[PDB]
Amino acid sequence: PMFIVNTNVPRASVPDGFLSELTQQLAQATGKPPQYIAVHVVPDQLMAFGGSSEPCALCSLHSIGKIGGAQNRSYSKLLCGLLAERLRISPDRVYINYYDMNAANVGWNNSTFA
Amino acid sequence: PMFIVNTNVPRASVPDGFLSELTQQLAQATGKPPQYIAVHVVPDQLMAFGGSSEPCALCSLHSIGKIGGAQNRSYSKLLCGLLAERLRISPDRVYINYYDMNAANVGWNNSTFA
Amino acid sequence: PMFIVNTNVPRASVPDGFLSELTQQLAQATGKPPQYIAVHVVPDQLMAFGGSSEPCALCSLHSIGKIGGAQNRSYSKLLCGLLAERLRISPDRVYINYYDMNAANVGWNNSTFA
Ligand SMILES: *C(=S)NCc1cccnc1
Ligand SMILES: *C(=S)NCc1cccnc1
Ligand SMILES: *C(=S)NCc1cccnc1
Repeated sequence: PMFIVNTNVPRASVPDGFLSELTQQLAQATGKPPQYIAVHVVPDQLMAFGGSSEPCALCSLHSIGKIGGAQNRSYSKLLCGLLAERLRISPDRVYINYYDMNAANVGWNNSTFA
Repeated sequence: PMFIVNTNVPRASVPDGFLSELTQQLAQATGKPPQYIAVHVVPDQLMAFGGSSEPCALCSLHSIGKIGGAQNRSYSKLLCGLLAERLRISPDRVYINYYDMNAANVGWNNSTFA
Repeated sequence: PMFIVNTNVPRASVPDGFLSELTQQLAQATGKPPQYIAVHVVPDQLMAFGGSSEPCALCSLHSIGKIGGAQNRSYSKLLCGLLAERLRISPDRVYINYYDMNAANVGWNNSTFA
């Protein structure tokens, strides 16, 4: 699993523990060891959401499996909660695109997971 | 709909009003209300297109529906036209990836759109 | 084909010529002309892999075809090798997401491909 957040929140507003918190929470949510989880936060972005430049986030969650209708609804609550508390983003200004990756289409360690 | 532009054009070259213009032009193109539209512009990027560092862009349009053969041609004309007029990027140094997202795979406000 | 690498290594760690090399090597690997190859390198990112901040990368390769089981293994070996030799990123701290794009879903030069 790989989680990416793109936001107009300033860099100084991103807590130093946020990547570790996300790692850990996503391990619990997906049932995967934290070692497998990658997280990426991109602050200071030129963005608008609904025509407004109030705090917002455009995010992606990729996983080989563990993606689906009910799971994604659950992830949205987890992730909106974390973004709300730690980045002070309203949950209605967050989009999360979910990608169920085929193992043959994820490279790692000189090969793929297939 | 969510539109992202990644470009090597410098930040000072992005006009005031660009994000608003994109929002408005996308609302017209897609028929979706501007409240649901997100736009994200990322200048000053280390990029090459065709081995050259002349102005270029790599973009993405995600939408739940409103993606398809003729629609995407229309969008490419619109969006390359904006990049050319506003950012002075040649249309032949732009790629736009189009993604027709399943509503179950788009999270927003503590749920998905399914 | 379009290749994007996001990394926590610093910009000064990216060697002169890296985007050229990537262009060249990807042309060789995909068989596509270099003119159509786009590369994008994003250093100095706020990242974690497995909860560690040691050098890592999150990458994407998009191509209209030339994506598949064996191909992707080959590309992973290539690209992990480059990131290791050039950017001193361990291969086991790189993920590469591969995307086989439908030509109708790729915009370029005011239109889309087929
Ligand atoms: C998230 S995409 N993790 C990739 C992965 C999956 C299974 C085992 N190891 C890494
Ligand atoms: C762009 S991805 N807008 C989101 C959306 C689209 C259609 C219906 N509801 C939300
Ligand atoms: C990479 S996505 N290159 C795009 C492309 C592919 C084939 C022919 N022309 C452009």
